[PDB]
Amino acid sequence: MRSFFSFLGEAFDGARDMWRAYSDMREANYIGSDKYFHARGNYDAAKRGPGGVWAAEAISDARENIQRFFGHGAEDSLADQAANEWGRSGKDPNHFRPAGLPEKY
Amino acid sequence: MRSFFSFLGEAFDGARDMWRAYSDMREANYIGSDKYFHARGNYDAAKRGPGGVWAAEAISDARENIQRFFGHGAEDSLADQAANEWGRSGKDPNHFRPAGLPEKY
Amino acid sequence: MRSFFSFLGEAFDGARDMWRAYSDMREANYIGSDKYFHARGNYDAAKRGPGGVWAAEAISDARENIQRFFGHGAEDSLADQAANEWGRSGKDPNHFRPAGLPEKY
Amino acid sequence: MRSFFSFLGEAFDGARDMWRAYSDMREANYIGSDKYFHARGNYDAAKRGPGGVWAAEAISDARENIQRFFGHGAEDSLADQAANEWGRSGKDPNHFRPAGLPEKY
Repeated sequence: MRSFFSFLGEAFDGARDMWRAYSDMREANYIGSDKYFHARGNYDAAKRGPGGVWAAEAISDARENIQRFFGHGAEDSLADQAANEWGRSGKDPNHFRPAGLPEKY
Repeated sequence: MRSFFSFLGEAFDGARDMWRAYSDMREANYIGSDKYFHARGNYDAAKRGPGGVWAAEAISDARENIQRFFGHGAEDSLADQAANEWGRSGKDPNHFRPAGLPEKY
Repeated sequence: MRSFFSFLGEAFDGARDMWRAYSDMREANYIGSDKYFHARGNYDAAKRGPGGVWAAEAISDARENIQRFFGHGAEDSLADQAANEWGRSGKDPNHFRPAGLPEKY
Repeated sequence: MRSFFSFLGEAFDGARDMWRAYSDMREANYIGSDKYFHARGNYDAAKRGPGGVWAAEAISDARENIQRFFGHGAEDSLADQAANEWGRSGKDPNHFRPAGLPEKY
């Protein structure tokens, strides 16, 4: 049962990382930080393992869905995917860090 | 969703912890280590949080069921439960440790 | 492990039901129907069992959090919570149904 | 999030189906029915979808592990693997049904 429960643990820790990215983005209320939190969320989940990568993909897709329900432009979403996959691929999320974002984020 | 995914992450980390106690038990093949591994498994799972406590219970109940199917004694079962609850409530599982059980257990 | 996997199966059927209510809401694009869809989603999930009730609460909380991020009004939020609880408790969601909402919803 | 929660639901309904195979085996206390329940359990789980196939594999492997712990003939374990895979692949589990097994199983 090791890998069975391991993969589920990864997925739910990953889900937790994604929600924490969102939660931080909300708290930070910081202009131009969207892409950084997109990347950091996916990066964090991915680090958990295949379960996490899986969760990140599903949740990124869901967030894109909700975002345009509220009027997100199609080109904007694409730029967001780029950030998602950049972090999910394990590349440094700080690439998208806006000047002056507090270090706890 | 933080507490939703956290609980689930806890349940599955705990489930992994319980299975790891079984696999360690099987590998150690150490006569009279039964109660230690029961306590340890429950202790480790409970340490995860409310989800781990929940999984420790479910899996302890399941293990009892299995053992009985294979001819485990009613009395030996009651002793197992006492070890389960000992660990699950945060008491040191080493209380039941046989001296000279390899330290990797 | 029956009740363990059952509660988990109920949580995830319920999570699916909540999401289906959102998907339908977005597809229906029907003014004044959101109260119906909140009640329906919560109703369907609660129907699953204790696991669904639990997932419904978590996701209603999640949805409120997200809508508020995008500018949702205070009174509307409290009305939304009222529709959530109404459905979750077994009361008929069709109470809020806009006459003229397509039958497939 | 549909497919995400969908896969999870399948795995937990699959897990539940596997446990019920075991519970039915325990209740039936019926000589020569071991293969039938292995087959039926895997067949039931597989029917839930991909997530169920996944749970069935995991749980069969775990069941074999445990059975061997209490002593199980190697030709029997191989025969059990065949039954598992027969059912998981969707073939009629009644292929393995012993004469006289109550039709509620």
